[PDB]
Amino acid sequence: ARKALIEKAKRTPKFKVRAYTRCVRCGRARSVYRFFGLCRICLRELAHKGQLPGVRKASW
Amino acid sequence: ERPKKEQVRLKHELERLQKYLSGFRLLKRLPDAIFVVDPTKEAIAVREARKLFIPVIALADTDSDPDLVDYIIPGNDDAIRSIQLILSRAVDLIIQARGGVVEPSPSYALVQ
Amino acid sequence: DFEEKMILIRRTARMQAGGRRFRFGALVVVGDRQGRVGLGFGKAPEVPLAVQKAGYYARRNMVEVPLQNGTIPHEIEVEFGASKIVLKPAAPGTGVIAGAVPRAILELAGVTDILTKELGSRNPINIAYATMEALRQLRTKADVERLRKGE
Amino acid sequence: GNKIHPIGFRLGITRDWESRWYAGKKQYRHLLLEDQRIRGLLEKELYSAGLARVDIERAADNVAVTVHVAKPGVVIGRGGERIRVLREELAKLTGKNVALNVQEVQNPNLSAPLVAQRVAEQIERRFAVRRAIKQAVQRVMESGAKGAKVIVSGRIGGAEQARTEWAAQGRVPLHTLRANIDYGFALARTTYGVLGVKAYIFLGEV
RNA sequence: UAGCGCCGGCCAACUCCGUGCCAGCAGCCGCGGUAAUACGGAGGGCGCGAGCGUUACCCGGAUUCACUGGGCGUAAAGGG
RNA sequence: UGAAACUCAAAGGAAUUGACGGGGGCCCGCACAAGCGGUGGAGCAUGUGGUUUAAUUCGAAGCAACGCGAAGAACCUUACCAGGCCUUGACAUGCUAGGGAACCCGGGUGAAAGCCUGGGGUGCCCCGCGAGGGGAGCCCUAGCACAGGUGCUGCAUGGCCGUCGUCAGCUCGUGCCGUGAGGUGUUGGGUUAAGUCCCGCAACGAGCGCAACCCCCGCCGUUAGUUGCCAGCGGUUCGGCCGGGCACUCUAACGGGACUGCCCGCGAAAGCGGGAGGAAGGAGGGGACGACGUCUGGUCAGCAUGGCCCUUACGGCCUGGGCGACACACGUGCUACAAUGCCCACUACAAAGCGAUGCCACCCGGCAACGGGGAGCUAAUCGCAAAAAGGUGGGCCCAGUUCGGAUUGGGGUCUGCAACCCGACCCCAUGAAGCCGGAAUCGCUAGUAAUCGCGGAUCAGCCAUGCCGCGGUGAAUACGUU
Ligand SMILES: [Mg+2]
Ligand SMILES: [Mg+2]
Ligand SMILES: [Mg+2]
Ligand SMILES: [Mg+2]
Ligand SMILES: [Mg+2]
Ligand SMILES: [Mg+2]
Ligand SMILES: [Mg+2]
Ligand SMILES: [Mg+2]
Ligand SMILES: [Mg+2]
Ligand SMILES: [Mg+2]
Ligand SMILES: [Mg+2]
Ligand SMILES: [Mg+2]
Ligand SMILES: [Mg+2]
Ligand SMILES: [Mg+2]
Ligand SMILES: [Mg+2]
Ligand SMILES: [Mg+2]
Ligand SMILES: [Mg+2]
Ligand SMILES: [Mg+2]
Ligand SMILES: [Mg+2]
Ligand SMILES: [Mg+2]
Ligand SMILES: [Mg+2]
Ligand SMILES: [Mg+2]
Ligand SMILES: [Mg+2]
Ligand SMILES: [Mg+2]
Ligand SMILES: [Mg+2]
Ligand SMILES: [Mg+2]
Ligand SMILES: [Mg+2]
Ligand SMILES: [Mg+2]
Ligand SMILES: [Mg+2]
Ligand SMILES: [Mg+2]
Ligand SMILES: [Mg+2]
Ligand SMILES: [Mg+2]
Ligand SMILES: [Mg+2]
Ligand SMILES: [Mg+2]
Ligand SMILES: [Mg+2]
Ligand SMILES: [Mg+2]
Ligand SMILES: [Mg+2]
Ligand SMILES: [Mg+2]
Ligand SMILES: [Mg+2]
Ligand SMILES: [Mg+2]
Ligand SMILES: [Mg+2]
Ligand SMILES: [Mg+2]
Ligand SMILES: [Mg+2]
Ligand SMILES: [Mg+2]
Ligand SMILES: [Mg+2]
Ligand SMILES: [Mg+2]
Ligand SMILES: [Mg+2]
Ligand SMILES: [Mg+2]
Ligand SMILES: [Mg+2]
Ligand SMILES: [Mg+2]
Ligand SMILES: [Mg+2]
Ligand SMILES: [Mg+2]
Ligand SMILES: [Mg+2]
Ligand SMILES: [Mg+2]
Ligand SMILES: [Mg+2]
Ligand SMILES: [Mg+2]
Ligand SMILES: [Mg+2]
Ligand SMILES: [Mg+2]
Ligand SMILES: [Mg+2]
Ligand SMILES: [Mg+2]
Ligand SMILES: [Mg+2]
Ligand SMILES: [Mg+2]
Ligand SMILES: [Mg+2]
Ligand SMILES: [Mg+2]
Ligand SMILES: [Mg+2]
Ligand SMILES: [Mg+2]
Ligand SMILES: [Mg+2]
Ligand SMILES: [Mg+2]
Ligand SMILES: [Mg+2]
Ligand SMILES: [Mg+2]
Ligand SMILES: [Mg+2]
Ligand SMILES: [Mg+2]
Ligand SMILES: [Mg+2]
Ligand SMILES: [Mg+2]
Ligand SMILES: [Mg+2]
Ligand SMILES: [Mg+2]
Ligand SMILES: [Mg+2]
Ligand SMILES: [Mg+2]
Ligand SMILES: [Mg+2]
Ligand SMILES: [Mg+2]
Ligand SMILES: [Mg+2]
Ligand SMILES: [Mg+2]
Ligand SMILES: [Mg+2]
Ligand SMILES: [Mg+2]
Ligand SMILES: [Mg+2]
Ligand SMILES: [Mg+2]
Ligand SMILES: [Mg+2]
Ligand SMILES: [Mg+2]
Ligand SMILES: [Mg+2]
Ligand SMILES: [Mg+2]
Ligand SMILES: [Mg+2]
Ligand SMILES: [Mg+2]
Ligand SMILES: [Mg+2]
Ligand SMILES: [Mg+2]
Ligand SMILES: [Mg+2]
Ligand SMILES: [Mg+2]
Ligand SMILES: [Mg+2]
Ligand SMILES: [Mg+2]
Ligand SMILES: [Mg+2]
Ligand SMILES: [Mg+2]
Ligand SMILES: [Mg+2]
Ligand SMILES: [Mg+2]
Ligand SMILES: [Mg+2]
Ligand SMILES: [Mg+2]
Ligand SMILES: [Mg+2]
Ligand SMILES: [Mg+2]
Ligand SMILES: [Mg+2]
Ligand SMILES: [Mg+2]
Ligand SMILES: [Mg+2]
Ligand SMILES: [Mg+2]
Ligand SMILES: [Mg+2]
Ligand SMILES: [Mg+2]
Ligand SMILES: [Mg+2]
Ligand SMILES: [Zn+2]
Repeated sequence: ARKALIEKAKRTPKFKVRAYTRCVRCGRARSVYRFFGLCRICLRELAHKGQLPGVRKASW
Repeated sequence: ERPKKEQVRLKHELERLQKYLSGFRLLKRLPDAIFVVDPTKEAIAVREARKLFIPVIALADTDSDPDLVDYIIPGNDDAIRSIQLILSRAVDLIIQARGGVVEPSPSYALVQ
Repeated sequence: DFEEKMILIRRTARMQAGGRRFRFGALVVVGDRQGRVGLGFGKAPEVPLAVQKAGYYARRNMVEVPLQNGTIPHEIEVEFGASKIVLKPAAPGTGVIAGAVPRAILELAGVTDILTKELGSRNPINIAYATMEALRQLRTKADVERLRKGE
Repeated sequence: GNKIHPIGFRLGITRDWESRWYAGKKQYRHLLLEDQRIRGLLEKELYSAGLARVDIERAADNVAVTVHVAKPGVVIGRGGERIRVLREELAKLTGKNVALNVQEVQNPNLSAPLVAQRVAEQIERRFAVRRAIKQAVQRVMESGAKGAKVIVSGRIGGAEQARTEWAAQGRVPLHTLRANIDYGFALARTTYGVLGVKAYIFLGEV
């Protein structure tokens, strides 16, 4: 239940309640930011890759 | 460019850079022989030279190892007297074999 | 430029908290198959680098060898502390008969007929060192009469 | 056992955003999503030429797609086909205005993601790992460069036990910001499976 | 008529399946505890051939009883 | 004096590197000491062991597993369990065959999935005036190739991460030394946070580390004037509201500025001590940054991947259950045991941040939550906001109390199809153990601990006492290194 997992994650054949997020890449279910539509992990990779506009190493 | 900071050390280097090389720096090939004031003392050199089949010559007192010197200058070598006397005529010989013999540099006063 | 041939490439090692690292022995001989010969023993954290390094040292330490038609002048025994090696002259058609080490030596030496044996220890390294010295102590009839003259 | 991604570390400097534009709390999500898959399709059909960097720009249906390649000829074709067919197939799937610009690569031996994809291959093609890795460096260094370093990790030679082969020459201060050190990575599939590849190229400074 | 031994290292000859501290191998070191160039079969290879292997014993290697040709501070060995 | 059987693939010398020592020397880190507060007791929350179960999915294991994957489990999620149903598939590409276009609408059925099934419909290509058919897409159905697997192996592996440890270390080239493993350099004197630097030296130099280059905070100048300002005048529904100005505040870019530079002492130097000037000194405070390598660390359930295993099922759908079970054991936590306090009224001072079917100003109704109306705001313009502790006034008077708020009953709002299992909140009533906690043990060296609130990620709502961040009030104590 991982391929059919991610498909059902788009359809919502019923009540808007069963609507849940999903990492666009990894297809993770949890730790997914609404902003990037991505899981925490993959984004860490993209951020390092520079492939994320403005996204930059924070420090204070 | 070069902050005041870098200038300091960078120059300071040069000083000791010269403080050991100024007299060796004119050598660029690789000596044909080596003149040594006290053999036993700077015997480390003798070894370097000897291995490279570079001829050894040196002033040497009794505190010395006569066999490992190719051209020996037996005699005192701890006192300025014998040292200045030998190096004098030694160099004068070099200059004369070359061209333009002159008169020994200050050293007699240095002797005091 | 001469000929090149290594006798062995062993991996030594050393302890140190958290594990063991290794350098690399590498003994190599080099010669023109015509009297000029030189042995070399290089060390480094890399097999290639090691043999390469042995190459530099090889051509450095060298030795001419008095060859009488592919054989050696007189027989000699030379004990390098540990091990000991014999060397004997032999007519053409005898061949180089010896342990793998002294072979490399004598072969790249241009030698082609010789009876020999490794007595005592046998550590490749020490037998190597041993043979070099042995050749380095061979003397032609001349050398003899030349010293035994002193006119 | 740490080492952060040299790139992300030099984000506020040196390496600029490979994808660089702007949006808001509604667009960023998709523009990125699309931007990504575009780069993906390009990794696919385009790597055959030495596809290293792939810069991108957007804002309002405007879309830059400057793809830097070691062999531009393969992205162009003969005069307007290979280059165009992509422009087609690209927007043929995007609802936007594209532009498949193409730079060259004055020297691949000075681009990590290239050096990487290179040594990444020879392993797949089953070859001397030590030799090849060490050669890539002596290529990149001899190729004129202030520093270089390369490293694979996995089943070198196909052994049971894992491993990792080190190799580098000339300064490569990964800790310093003013450094610019092209970073490269690449996979390597074999009978015995996965195998990582890393590349580091110290170039600029100050 | 063409056979036999071997192909981890010494030692000349490499892959695949099976197997799974079992079945087994073994001269020394060691090999097999799911992925074995070391078991067993196969394909291929090295060696010899009316033979090829094994066991047994003798000399060799063994300068390991040393005459040739060894040793004895701490390695076995100076006698209280 | 002195064997043998038997048995082992060694026994053993010296030297080398390293680890270890209830050996040593020099040295360091909230390591101990000094000191403040706290867990272990109680209640509850949360994770875990165990047992239980139809199932209570799986992983993580001393330090470095246990509010950890999970930054949001009613069904979704969901990998588990029971029951119903499909079995080239929920998704990929391909080849081929018969029927229909596409598309939209429904009825019988059932728990839903799924299965029986009427209607509308007739677009685009070829031939022909039509008929009729053939060709594309798209669907039904047949078949093959193939899907799919959170099934197994982190002891096959990439990636990423933990860790020793921000420790000061690890090592290379050539030379030299040793038969060699190896040694030197890197050691030694001084110095520092530091293999920091000086000095010395059979080494001379170089590389990864340390520092420095990047971000935040402190003083100040430049540019910018929809924030702030009567600083300054004038009008005032006396509110920086209108005029007016940017000076100051602030907002954000850029730059100045500190370098043991200056003075004095010691010192071969490096450096050290003390003084000025200075917003700030001897690294000013906080961050990001974590070397060779160690742990057969972690993770095949993020993803990737060698091998293996499944294949009308080890795959897929739904409905319900479970993950929330409870005789128990521990780990992190929250609220407390009250007068340096609890209550109630009234009044004041932040920061960072978030918000256009989101933030919701004000009115109305309600004890209330919440509902009805409704202005503004893509936002230094309106909104979440009341910060809280504080301040002043009143009440309680030492009690299991007006301490403490668990448990239980009753009534109600809101999200979401749905709140039995299982949400969150409101109001009334009920008012538990607990009177400072055994052996034992954690945190912290200054704007720190303690304390007090505010925000944000996630997300319908929320089981958040959790996490990440923000500001407010603001200590104690370090003789010393046994
Ligand atoms: Mg949800
Ligand atoms: Mg999520
Ligand atoms: Mg990239
Ligand atoms: Mg010269
Ligand atoms: Mg010369
Ligand atoms: Mg003599
Ligand atoms: Mg005088
Ligand atoms: Mg030649
Ligand atoms: Mg020649
Ligand atoms: Mg060659
Ligand atoms: Mg040597
Ligand atoms: Mg060299
Ligand atoms: Mg001659
Ligand atoms: Mg000769
Ligand atoms: Mg002897
Ligand atoms: Mg032997
Ligand atoms: Mg031996
Ligand atoms: Mg000679
Ligand atoms: Mg001669
Ligand atoms: Mg590649
Ligand atoms: Mg190729
Ligand atoms: Mg990466
Ligand atoms: Mg045989
Ligand atoms: Mg044989
Ligand atoms: Mg062979
Ligand atoms: Mg069996
Ligand atoms: Mg089996
Ligand atoms: Mg096998
Ligand atoms: Mg095995
Ligand atoms: Mg065998
Ligand atoms: Mg076999
Ligand atoms: Mg055969
Ligand atoms: Mg015959
Ligand atoms: Mg015998
Ligand atoms: Mg015998
Ligand atoms: Mg005998
Ligand atoms: Mg003996
Ligand atoms: Mg004797
Ligand atoms: Mg005995
Ligand atoms: Mg006697
Ligand atoms: Mg007697
Ligand atoms: Mg005795
Ligand atoms: Mg007696
Ligand atoms: Mg006896
Ligand atoms: Mg006996
Ligand atoms: Mg008996
Ligand atoms: Mg240890
Ligand atoms: Mg502590
Ligand atoms: Mg501290
Ligand atoms: Mg204490
Ligand atoms: Mg307690
Ligand atoms: Mg308790
Ligand atoms: Mg536990
Ligand atoms: Mg029971
Ligand atoms: Mg698992
Ligand atoms: Mg478990
Ligand atoms: Mg959670
Ligand atoms: Mg079932
Ligand atoms: Mg299909
Ligand atoms: Mg066909
Ligand atoms: Mg219907
Ligand atoms: Mg009807
Ligand atoms: Mg058509
Ligand atoms: Mg057409
Ligand atoms: Mg046509
Ligand atoms: Mg047409
Ligand atoms: Mg027509
Ligand atoms: Mg027509
Ligand atoms: Mg017509
Ligand atoms: Mg018609
Ligand atoms: Mg068509
Ligand atoms: Mg077509
Ligand atoms: Mg592991
Ligand atoms: Mg790993
Ligand atoms: Mg250490
Ligand atoms: Mg060291
Ligand atoms: Mg050392
Ligand atoms: Mg000393
Ligand atoms: Mg340094
Ligand atoms: Mg100012
Ligand atoms: Mg006024
Ligand atoms: Mg006035
Ligand atoms: Mg006035
Ligand atoms: Mg105004
Ligand atoms: Mg300055
Ligand atoms: Mg000074
Ligand atoms: Mg002062
Ligand atoms: Mg600082
Ligand atoms: Mg700091
Ligand atoms: Mg740093
Ligand atoms: Mg591991
Ligand atoms: Mg494990
Ligand atoms: Mg797995
Ligand atoms: Mg796998
Ligand atoms: Mg796989
Ligand atoms: Mg099955
Ligand atoms: Mg079956
Ligand atoms: Mg509104
Ligand atoms: Mg309201
Ligand atoms: Mg009211
Ligand atoms: Mg409300
Ligand atoms: Mg309302
Ligand atoms: Mg305003
Ligand atoms: Mg909120
Ligand atoms: Mg109060
Ligand atoms: Mg009062
Ligand atoms: Mg009571
Ligand atoms: Mg009511
Ligand atoms: Mg009691
Ligand atoms: Mg009391
Ligand atoms: Mg909060
Ligand atoms: Mg929320
Ligand atoms: Mg909180
Ligand atoms: Zn992801």
